[PDB]
Amino acid sequence: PRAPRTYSKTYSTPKRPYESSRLDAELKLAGEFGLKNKKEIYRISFQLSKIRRAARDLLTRDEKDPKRLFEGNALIRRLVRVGVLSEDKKKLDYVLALKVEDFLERRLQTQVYKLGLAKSVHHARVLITQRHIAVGKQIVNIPSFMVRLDSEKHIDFAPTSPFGGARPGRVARRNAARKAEASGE
Amino acid sequence: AKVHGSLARAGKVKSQTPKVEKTEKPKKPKGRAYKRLLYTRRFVNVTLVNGKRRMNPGPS
Amino acid sequence: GKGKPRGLNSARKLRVHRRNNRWAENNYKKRLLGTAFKSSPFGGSSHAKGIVLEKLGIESKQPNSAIRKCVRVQLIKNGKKVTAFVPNDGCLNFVDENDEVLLAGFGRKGKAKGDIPGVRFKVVKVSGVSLLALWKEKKEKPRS
Amino acid sequence: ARGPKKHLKRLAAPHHWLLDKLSGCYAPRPSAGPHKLRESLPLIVFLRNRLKYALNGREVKAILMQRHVKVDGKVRTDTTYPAGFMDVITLDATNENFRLVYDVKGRFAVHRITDEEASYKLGKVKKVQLGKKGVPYVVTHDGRTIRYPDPNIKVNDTVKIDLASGKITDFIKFDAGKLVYVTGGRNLGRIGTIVHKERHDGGFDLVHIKDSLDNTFVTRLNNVFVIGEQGKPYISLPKGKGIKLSIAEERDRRRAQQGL
Amino acid sequence: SVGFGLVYNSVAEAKKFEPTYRLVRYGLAEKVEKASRQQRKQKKNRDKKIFGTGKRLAKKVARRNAD
RNA sequence: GGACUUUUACUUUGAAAAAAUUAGAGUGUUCAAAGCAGGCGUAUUGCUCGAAUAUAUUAGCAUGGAAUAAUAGAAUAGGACG
RNA sequence: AGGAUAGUGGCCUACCAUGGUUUCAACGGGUAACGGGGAAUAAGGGUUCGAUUCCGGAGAGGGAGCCUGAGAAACGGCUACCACAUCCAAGGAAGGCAGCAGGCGCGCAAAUUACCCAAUCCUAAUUCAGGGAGGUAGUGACAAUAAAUAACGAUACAGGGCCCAUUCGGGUCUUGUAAUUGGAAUGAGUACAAUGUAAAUACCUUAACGAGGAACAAUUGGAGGGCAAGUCUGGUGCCAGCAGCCGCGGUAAUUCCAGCUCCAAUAGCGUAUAUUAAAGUUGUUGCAGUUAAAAAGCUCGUAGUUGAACUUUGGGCCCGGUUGGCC
Repeated sequence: PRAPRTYSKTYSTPKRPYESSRLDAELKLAGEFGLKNKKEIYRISFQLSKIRRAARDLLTRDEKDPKRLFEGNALIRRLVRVGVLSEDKKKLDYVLALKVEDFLERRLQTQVYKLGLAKSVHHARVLITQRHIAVGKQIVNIPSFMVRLDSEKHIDFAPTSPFGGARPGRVARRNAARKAEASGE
Repeated sequence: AKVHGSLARAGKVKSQTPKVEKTEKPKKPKGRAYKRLLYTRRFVNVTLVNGKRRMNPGPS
Repeated sequence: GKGKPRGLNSARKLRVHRRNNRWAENNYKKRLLGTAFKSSPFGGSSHAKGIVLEKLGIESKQPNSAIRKCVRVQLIKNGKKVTAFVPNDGCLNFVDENDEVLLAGFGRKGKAKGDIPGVRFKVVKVSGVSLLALWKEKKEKPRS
Repeated sequence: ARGPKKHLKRLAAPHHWLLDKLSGCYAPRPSAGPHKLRESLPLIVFLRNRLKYALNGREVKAILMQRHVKVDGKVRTDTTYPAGFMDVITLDATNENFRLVYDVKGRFAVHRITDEEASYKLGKVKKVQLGKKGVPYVVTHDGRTIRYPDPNIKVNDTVKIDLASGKITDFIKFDAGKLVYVTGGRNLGRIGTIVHKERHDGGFDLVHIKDSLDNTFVTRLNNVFVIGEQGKPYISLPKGKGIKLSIAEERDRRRAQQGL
Repeated sequence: SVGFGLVYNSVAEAKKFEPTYRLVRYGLAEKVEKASRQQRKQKKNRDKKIFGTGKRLAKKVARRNAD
């Protein structure tokens, strides 16, 4: 009947939920970047897991193996594109040196509060879903964006956002409407 | 050995419990904002720091 | 050395040797013997609708001293007669005779728990409504 | 299985098909033809999935019965006509001509060809025997039946045909050292040259193929189509011309086309 | 927004190559007088029980009713 | 023609080993699960990229090898070269 | 040898011979067995699952037989029996939902008696007809994707700004704060209209509207330990009960029942069952065998496994693929 489809799970838990030295560190990191839940850092770690796992079997060969050539260069370009690995630091063991906060930095919610316009990471995360930030020509509804080294310049309010202008917004729509009746009789 | 049992004594504590109705305390955030305050609660406006961060300390 | 053969062609010896020895393993044993399907309160099904027969007062084993408000249960699917335990406080008042009660495992792979003897079951639903919902008095036990 | 299978579920078609799963559940099955179902592609994939002129088979059938399409000089309105290998397609409207030529990926490539040479057809002999009334007859890649063919033509040989009359025009005898076009497997789409052959009695003669850019690979004799002599091929080649460059260049090439 | 638009050589030549609902969408065509899928299959299954012109039998089945 | 091939096991490479699935390129589907799409121009009746790559053994087939571990030729020579 | 088959084939037949398989596990039994690609786990090697969205097979209540057709021993073809089951006017006559639905039984458990072939394919004499195939909608917490539940204010200063942090009654440009007080920012919802579509509906765009308690309020389970979080208060009395394990429960019980506080996750979270890792608790990688469980009583002894060493090496020579600060 219906042709099959492929879907995947995007996160995985360690050997124990409760190890405070790990529970506390992520609690430190979650509030630092205003993270939503553990499942998201569970996702970035899993994403780190497969690239770091792919690091080994990439490098277990000689430097002149073309599969290493393609895969390593295919690896670094993605890392360079997303910019979690900066323009420098282009070594496979430097890839082995990657840390979680680096990906926590490339997050849009991290990037927006980095340069302002939100005055709060916690205000930031809702604000994108609240339709007040523009990355391209389309409204973005995700704080977890993984900016690919380009859109940071474009960071600003959405065109449909009253922050971007052109609207009085629900709050001033309703209250100015009730100004019309409460200003006089 | 001994087998004679009584099953009417069930729920003795609940029957004898002097009930108190649930205390209406104002709502608190959840998810984003509550995560903000709880982290702030645990790292900014510290309550007990006597020797260590005792974290459900007895009130005294 | 080490008491097991080390030839290139010896795999047949090893394969039969290992498969035989795997019988002693408990988990591998009951599945192949099909104990759950052949003789068990349920054939491995997590839940089994049961019928209350009567309430029984069972004394807890040493070192404890308590009465653990269990019920004798017959399964509709296979007529098997077993006994089931009810956690929480009271909760025998929340149930009546001749009311269907859903039974699930006890979280102990058989192996009757601790002080409560010869019992391997906990009830979750009675007369189509949850015990926990009844214990929380979120709902009321129906009249049918 | 109660007879020949007739419905093919999607994803059971050969990989060169490249049909998306989201379209549905089945595939356009080519009917019995002069070619096998495992290397061909129909007239609907060209118009909607290759030339993108179409969006559904209903409109394709509209044009086909309107006779604007003719493969190899015959309209052959069949919705899924088993367009095989290196055949000629003449579209009267737009006056366009294509050939069933494969890239190094071994998938269908839309190559534009000229009516001055699209008129004829080439082929690879499969068997030559003597039929009823002592008449010799050949079998080619499309299973053409050519009465009174040359006495020197043998099995696994090249023949050029008018495509309007079933006659032998000139034949390229299979011998060592000329351009080839491997027709099957991964090495499909490799335009190399013959090095030499391994007779390999009991079946499946093998031949080594050297690519123009110094790449060597062997293949079964069945997989090959001679495309004339070295450097001078009888047929217009696609882009790339059967080279199989490494994946680095394809990355660079895309950065050379649009990446700049 | 991302959408498609067609422009034919002529309206009739457009009509001859255009889906009906799109034609109805612009008033070029109209809802054809037709019943539902289930009802139309029913009559076809009814017609699966009828062979021939059937008036002689239609008058026959009526005629068995009179007496 | 192959008047002629001790046999192998083994191993290198290739072939074919479905597709899908996995790994995995590219890929502003806002991202993402994805999906295999697109990008661009007076946009007036048009230029133009894709649609990857790998993995998919065991057994069968050619392949270079002759260590490894077998197997074997001449002793009542009915031996070999001719 | 013959028959029969589309034909090879003890397939069958006549005669002949007594053969064939087997401890390298044959045969027999069971299998809660459809096989596979594949699914989970997975450092690796594995283990387990795999009914099923793709391939191959088998079946259409259990059998048997067959017509037609190239292709069917077909079953949304038939015959007959078996079992069920239906109408009947009692004489007759009509059935095989494991196709879509939908209904009952059954269980722990499984969606609407909708629309349309628009898309994908498919057939015919074939553009045109049709397709419960399919797709769309419906149900849908099966799973996966991203993630609403509020931010600015100041509210006593309960804090490094400072005049060497004076003398914090001084903007201490930032940190917290008494359900106080106003201004922005929002969907969720509503629905013109448009986008939407086979038509739609939902989706989107979008009018007007639409939150102060923004009550348009987040729960799930826990706080002796593993294991993060109470000896905080009250009831409690080895009873009730909790507790996956240890255990606790006697008026101090930090474990029960309550409350408050605080935990962990969080729009998902607990429970059970089975399963893999952990598990080197099965072992090739990678167990132990004196005493914790185990070296057979010993010896022989086949199948099995393992099996002494030794046969053109070296010497060079030529050709010919690389690295670098001597391009």
